[PDB]
Amino acid sequence: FTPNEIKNKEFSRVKNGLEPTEVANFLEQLSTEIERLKEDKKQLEKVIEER
Amino acid sequence: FTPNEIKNKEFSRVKNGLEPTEVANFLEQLSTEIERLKEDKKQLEKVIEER
Repeated sequence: FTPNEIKNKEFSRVKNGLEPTEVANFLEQLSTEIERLKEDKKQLEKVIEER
Repeated sequence: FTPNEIKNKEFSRVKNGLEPTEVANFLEQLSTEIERLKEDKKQLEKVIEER
């Protein structure tokens, strides 16, 4: 679930489906959250490796 | 982004849009990834606190 995968995530198109841009904007928020949590983990691992 | 916030997010419906179940299933996968990363952080924080 990398940002490039999430940001290039295609879904089947159907009659009466979900608004594509609303979904994309929410997926961007979730990808950003994942990326930030990974950064947070690396910072904690840095604290551990240096102590 | 709690699991229930992600799963309960509503999207408008439009003439031609994204398949709703495909989207729901992908959002569930992203929520799982987020929860796992939060758990990883908590584990690392506990290692640091225990010293």
